[PDB]
Amino acid sequence: KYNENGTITDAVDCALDPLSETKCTLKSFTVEKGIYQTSNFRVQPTESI
Amino acid sequence: VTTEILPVSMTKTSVDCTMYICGDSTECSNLLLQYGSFCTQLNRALTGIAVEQDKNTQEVFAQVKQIYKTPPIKDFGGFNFSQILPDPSKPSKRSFIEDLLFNKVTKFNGLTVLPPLLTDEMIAQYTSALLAGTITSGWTFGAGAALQIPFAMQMAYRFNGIGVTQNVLYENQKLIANQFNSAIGKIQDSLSSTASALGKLQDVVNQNAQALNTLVKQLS
Amino acid sequence: EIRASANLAATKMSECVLGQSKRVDFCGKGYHLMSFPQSAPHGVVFLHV
Amino acid sequence: NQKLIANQFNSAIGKIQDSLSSTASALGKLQDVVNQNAQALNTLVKQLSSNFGAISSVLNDILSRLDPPEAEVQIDRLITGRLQSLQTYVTQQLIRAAEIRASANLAATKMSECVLGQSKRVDFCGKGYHLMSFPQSAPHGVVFLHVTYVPAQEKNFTTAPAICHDGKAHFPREGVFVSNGTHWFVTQRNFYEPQIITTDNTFVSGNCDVVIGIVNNTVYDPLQPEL
Amino acid sequence: DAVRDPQTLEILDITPCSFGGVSVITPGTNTSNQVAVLYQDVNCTEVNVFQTRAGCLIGAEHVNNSYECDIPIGAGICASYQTQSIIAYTMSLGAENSVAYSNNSIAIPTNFTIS
Ligand SMILES: *[C@@H]1O[C@H](CO)[C@@H](O[C@@H]2O[C@H](CO)[C@@H](O)[C@H](O)[C@H]2NC(C)=O)[C@H](O)[C@H]1NC(C)=O
Ligand SMILES: *[C@@H]1O[C@H](CO)[C@@H](O[C@@H]2O[C@H](CO)[C@@H](O)[C@H](O)[C@H]2NC(C)=O)[C@H](O)[C@H]1NC(C)=O
Ligand SMILES: *[C@@H]1O[C@H](CO)[C@@H](O[C@@H]2O[C@H](CO)[C@@H](O)[C@H](O)[C@H]2NC(C)=O)[C@H](O)[C@H]1NC(C)=O
Ligand SMILES: *[C@@H]1O[C@H](CO)[C@@H](O[C@@H]2O[C@H](CO)[C@@H](O)[C@H](O)[C@H]2NC(C)=O)[C@H](O)[C@H]1NC(C)=O
Ligand SMILES: *[C@@H]1O[C@H](CO)[C@@H](O[C@@H]2O[C@H](CO)[C@@H](O)[C@H](O)[C@H]2NC(C)=O)[C@H](O)[C@H]1NC(C)=O
Ligand SMILES: *[C@@H]1O[C@H](CO)[C@@H](O)[C@H](O)[C@H]1NC(C)=O
Ligand SMILES: *[C@@H]1O[C@H](CO)[C@@H](O)[C@H](O)[C@H]1NC(C)=O
Ligand SMILES: *[C@@H]1O[C@H](CO)[C@@H](O)[C@H](O)[C@H]1NC(C)=O
Ligand SMILES: *[C@@H]1O[C@H](CO)[C@@H](O)[C@H](O)[C@H]1NC(C)=O
Ligand SMILES: *[C@@H]1O[C@H](CO)[C@@H](O)[C@H](O)[C@H]1NC(C)=O
Ligand SMILES: *[C@@H]1O[C@H](CO)[C@@H](O)[C@H](O)[C@H]1NC(C)=O
Repeated sequence: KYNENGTITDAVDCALDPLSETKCTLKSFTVEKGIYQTSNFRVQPTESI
Repeated sequence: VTTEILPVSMTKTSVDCTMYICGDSTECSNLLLQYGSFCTQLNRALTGIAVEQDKNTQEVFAQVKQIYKTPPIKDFGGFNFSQILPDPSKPSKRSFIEDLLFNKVTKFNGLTVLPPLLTDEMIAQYTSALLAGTITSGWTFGAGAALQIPFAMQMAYRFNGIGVTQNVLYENQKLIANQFNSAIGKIQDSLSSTASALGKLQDVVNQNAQALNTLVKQLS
Repeated sequence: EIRASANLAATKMSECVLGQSKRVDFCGKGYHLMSFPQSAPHGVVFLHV
Repeated sequence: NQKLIANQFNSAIGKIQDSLSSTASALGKLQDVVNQNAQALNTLVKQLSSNFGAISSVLNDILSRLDPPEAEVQIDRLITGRLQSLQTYVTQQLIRAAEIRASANLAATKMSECVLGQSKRVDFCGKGYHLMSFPQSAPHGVVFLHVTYVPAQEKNFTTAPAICHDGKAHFPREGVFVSNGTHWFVTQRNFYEPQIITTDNTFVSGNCDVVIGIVNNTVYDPLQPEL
Repeated sequence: DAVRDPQTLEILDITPCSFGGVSVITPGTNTSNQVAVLYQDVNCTEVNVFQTRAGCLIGAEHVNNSYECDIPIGAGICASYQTQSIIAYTMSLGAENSVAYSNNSIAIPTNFTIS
């Protein structure tokens, strides 16, 4: 978040928690009430065959 | 009695544009990002559709604030509604006719389907309420409170509403009730035997199925 | 298209089922008395009396 | 009840102001349109920063760095990508416009049938029995204040489809027959106002051997006391 | 779809690893920074856990009492923020109200309001 003088005054770490993910998805530091799709769950491989 | 069939909703599909284009591919994903928001807005557009699908259902069925139910004694002046009222013995309390309707109308590519907010059971409760309201309180429940009225009297108003003096109803009440009951039986005979009877809803399903089959085949 | 159909269906529910229609052939051919809704897969079925 | 009605009306209007001035979501339907258009434009502009496979999203940087035999290739990539963006934008605007047009058609319909007239279409002009409506303007839209009549209090009355006098079956010309437990009255359907059952309130058709649920009472004849 | 193992000639089906959309259910950040997460179309296996038809809902308490729908999840389930914490419940379709129907009783309004 860049303020009127170009100073970064805040920030969201998009991988910190699910709320931060919503904030990054919506490109905002405020999230309105509701349900938002932000990502995709995928089971990862554990070994190669 | 005539039957009018209208689509209300369509399958709430959802496509993961990233997975669809670049399924589990880092190298592809990095190239996909050069197309900016295209992937993102495609997901947004489909989401918008999925959302209005619940809006559509609510607008059609959720027009009553209270859930009305018929009395244990089904005395409607000779009018037999047992085939349109919910059947308590079923795992899903739907009417006989509704079951007929439901019995006529019928993956890993990032293509999924979301459930509706209102399940068939919820819809059945809404139609039950609207129907119970219609039968026991006429239109008063639509305007405000459900005000009980004898069914035969309700019909008297319905007749005045078409320019026929209400004495006609009472004098011919038995005939009218018999014609009504017969007409309902005719509806069942048609619906249970004519598959094309629900073509308007089946066509919607078919179009959506084709759209998805087309989308998947394009991957090849 | 579906939305337009849903809007029509909602209109009928409000004017045909909850009320009595004075609109010719809106609630089937003939002089409308009453109607009863029935649910269906992805839609609504009206029995117009 | 003119004074009561006027007071309820005036109160209801005050309630509208209290809601509108404090509930931002009250006008969500118009704000949403604005938001969708803003997003469509923001999306369109942001797309200019995309490379679409080009060495740079900036056209001047391609031209200042490559000679035509190579610059043209990089430019073609930007042109194709940006045209796809405009086509997407326009298609969305056309579809969205269709939705707005449909809404406008509905709004125009309501203006003509609800505001200029009186609606007989149930829940077309709000829940209740429509009386009148008043339009108000709003950013990119119209707001209708629908004034409706809604039954508030009710009582349980005993009823009958018809009344027997001398064997003749008497039916109401208007209203229904009611009973308070000792006396039968005839009254209008939407507002209890019991009247003495007379030959000027009812009409005769057929007889007591036909009507189901017909009850015994008397029908007053205003002429007999005059003769 | 399936392969024949090159060393042992048996046929193995290939089922792509479980995946699904992830949605965050939240009251506005003006009220609370607590969230619940819905894993769409998955079982509560690979991922205060409530299994619903729409997916695996984590962080929302399952409440037996129904209420008016607030933030919809799907398949009859809605979530809200109440006593505060995030809860999930089967949505109510409205209050139940029988009609005192009989063949000889009519309810007639005696008063009205203009709204
Ligand atoms: C309403 O109509 C149904 C038929 O659709 C009647 O149910 C039948 O009743 C007879 C006599 O008891 C039985 O032999 C049939 O097997 C029943 N059929 C079904 C499908 O249940 C019902 O009795 C009628 N109700 C009223 C009040 O008239
Ligand atoms: C109006 O038409 C109905 C039929 O639609 C007549 O009722 C039928 O009368 C015959 C005898 O002529 C009976 O066998 C049928 O069973 C009756 N049908 C029903 C449903 O009851 C009715 O009599 C006619 N009325 C007039 C005045 O002509
Ligand atoms: C119909 O209801 C209205 C209220 O909606 C009643 O009017 C109120 O009467 C009380 C006294 O009982 C006063 O204190 C209020 O100020 C009145 N309100 C208004 C707007 O005037 C009215 O009396 C009722 N009529 C009947 C027949 O019950
Ligand atoms: C039904 O309505 C009638 C008419 O208002 C009531 O009869 C009157 O009751 C008053 C006392 O409240 C007497 O002064 C009148 O002389 C009565 N009129 C007649 C014609 O008898 C009657 O009491 C009401 N019945 C019930 C059960 O409320
Ligand atoms: C309404 O009043 C009439 C009399 O005016 C009642 O008629 C009687 O009916 C019974 C049963 O058929 C006969 O045995 C009597 O002889 C009839 N009386 C007369 C004078 O003919 C009628 O039953 C009453 N109905 C109601 C609902 O009270
Ligand atoms: C920018 O700097 C001025 C001082 O020159 C200060 O008054 C103003 O508040 C600053 N703006 C922001 C957003 O910090
Ligand atoms: C009518 O009587 C029934 C049964 O006692 C009661 O439940 C209902 O509330 C009464 N309605 C009115 C308006 O008095
Ligand atoms: C009304 O219902 C009661 C109870 O079943 C019955 O005894 C009475 O005869 C019925 N009257 C009419 C007109 O149907
Ligand atoms: C939102 O936060 C502001 C403080 O910035 C507060 O005044 C307002 O009442 C809050 N609104 C709600 C609904 O909590
Ligand atoms: C999750 O897996 C169990 C078996 O361990 C099964 O019984 C249950 O029905 C599954 N639930 C869902 C939603 O698939
Ligand atoms: C609902 O009540 C039943 C008892 O009838 C209990 O077993 C169940 O755990 C309760 N569920 C919740 C979410 O409270």
